[PDB]
Amino acid sequence: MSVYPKALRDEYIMSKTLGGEVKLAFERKTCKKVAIKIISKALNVETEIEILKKLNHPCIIKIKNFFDAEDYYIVLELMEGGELFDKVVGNKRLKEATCKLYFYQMLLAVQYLHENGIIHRDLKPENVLLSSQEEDCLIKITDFGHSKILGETSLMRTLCGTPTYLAPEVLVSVGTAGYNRAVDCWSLGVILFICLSGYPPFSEHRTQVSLKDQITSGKYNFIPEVWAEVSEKALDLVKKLLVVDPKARFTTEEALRHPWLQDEDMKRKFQDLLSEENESTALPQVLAQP
Amino acid sequence: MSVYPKALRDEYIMSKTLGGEVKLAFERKTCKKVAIKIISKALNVETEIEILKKLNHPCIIKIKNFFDAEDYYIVLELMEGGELFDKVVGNKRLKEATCKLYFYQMLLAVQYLHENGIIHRDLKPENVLLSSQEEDCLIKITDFGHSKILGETSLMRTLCGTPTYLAPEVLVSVGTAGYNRAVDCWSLGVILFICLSGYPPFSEHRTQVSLKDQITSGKYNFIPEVWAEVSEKALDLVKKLLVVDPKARFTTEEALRHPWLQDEDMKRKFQDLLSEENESTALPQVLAQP
Ligand SMILES: CC(=O)N1CCC(C(=O)Nc2ccc(C)cn2)CC1
Ligand SMILES: CC(=O)N1CCC(C(=O)Nc2ccc(C)cn2)CC1
Ligand SMILES: [Cl-]
Ligand SMILES: [Cl-]
Repeated sequence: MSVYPKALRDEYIMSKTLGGEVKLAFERKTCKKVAIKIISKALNVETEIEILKKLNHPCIIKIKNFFDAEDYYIVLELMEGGELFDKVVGNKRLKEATCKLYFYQMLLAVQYLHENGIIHRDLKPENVLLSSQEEDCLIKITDFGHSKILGETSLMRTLCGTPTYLAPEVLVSVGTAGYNRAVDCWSLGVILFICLSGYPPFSEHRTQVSLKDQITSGKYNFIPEVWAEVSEKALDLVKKLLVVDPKARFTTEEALRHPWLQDEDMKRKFQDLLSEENESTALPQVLAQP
Repeated sequence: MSVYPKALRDEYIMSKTLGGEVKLAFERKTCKKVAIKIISKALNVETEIEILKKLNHPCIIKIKNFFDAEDYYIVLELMEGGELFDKVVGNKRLKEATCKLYFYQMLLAVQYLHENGIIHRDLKPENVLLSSQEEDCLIKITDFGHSKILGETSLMRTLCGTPTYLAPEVLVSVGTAGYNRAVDCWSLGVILFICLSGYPPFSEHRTQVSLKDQITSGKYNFIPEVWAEVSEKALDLVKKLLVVDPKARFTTEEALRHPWLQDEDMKRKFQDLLSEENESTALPQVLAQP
């Protein structure tokens, strides 16, 4: 077989494989469970860690440690409920209220990413982790391997000069520049569609039109019998995220302002899950005195 | 004022400014002239040097040395005829035969770049250097600061998976992927237009239509009185490079196969300029013996 590097074994007791490969481990210092992501041997790994260290949001996975050996070892927090994929696999569908609670968190997470100049680019049910086995739980976005950092573009520098020698396709690209983040909103629309209905909107199963053609036209597979169980507001949101034009597509802010997300009961349940997890971390408070 | 770093002064005697800032210097070891490009203080500089060290073509400038101090110092070969810009500034126009000789070299240089996965992205008369004050001379492409290296794209990796969650604009982008190099061919068409005519094809002078609009429509300013002096073959080539669609636009290979470049006299003059410059470098030959 092979062995774990000495530096890792020093701080962690390695255990069972959880699914790159992810292993269960125990931090020796605390006796607490962690998840260790093993990445076989680089440029994406450098960016991934850098992104993970900068982010601080309750709906985004946190990096605990990192080891650079024969393979890369990213120590992450352990999520007991596993992937959202396992709750939707086959034709399993979540209760609409459960969809809302998880979707709201996904929007807050993606909104936080976009506010911080990060595009995930790989949002899918297998990259959404649940904090517990209970259906009302906190969710965390993970797997920042395909992610991209937004900064000052070469296009922005190109536009500071005279376009005497500049090609027309560069000038045509100015119309869409800065809409890259809209790929996350499309992905969010696909996750929401799956969660609400139990089936994917674009599939090669029981159809002639190519997957490519179903996507570029945005003609999702609508099954009325399945969707009758779902509210009009929920479907209206899916429809606004599954828009072909990335400039007309709903952003995370527009999705958060949508009537389907104006649910104080869902919001209170989320605030209740937050404070319950924070209860262990919470240091005493400097309180005002009259 | 300021001073040059000790490591540079050790090998070079710094002299007059030639124009970032470029200074004339003398290599102490050989007593030969060099040009030293001073870049004030990074990511483009790293890529520029890396590109320059890899390239070996007679129509591309060579890096001789590099110093990483308070500012970056790139030691390059000295070109005695200066920039092609100075031969075309105002309404100065080169003889058609001189255009051909210089253009042919620019095509060989750009073809070599494209074959080696490099896109220049900043081709213009000020980035073309002449080897001598004589009109029949060797030309060198310079200023690789805006250049881009072509490798395995994120798109190529994205297409290896199922597009269930993939946004339509990513799939739409597949049509044009890999045509980035065509920006150099557009720039070459603009340089050729200027060289042949003495005036730019797109200008804000004496017109109402915006520079952007003249470029995206590809409606260049054609002055028949100026172009009557020029051959139909030369204009036909300009027309094939100044094509709006980057997929229909002439590539360097198509431009090299164009009837205007099928001139053995021009080719012989280029081969004659090559061997004359190589004469000093030429080590003795291992010759066959019957
Ligand atoms: C069956 C079980 O005991 N599970 C379900 C799966 C779960 C799991 O892989 N979490 C996980 C995976 C990756 C990351 C980064 C975090 N957390 C552990 C508990
Ligand atoms: C007037 C004169 O003596 N010139 C014309 C200008 C010329 C010149 O700047 N070359 C140059 C500039 C940059 C680089 C990289 C190489 N080479 C030196 C000779
Ligand atoms: Cl081991
Ligand atoms: Cl000095």
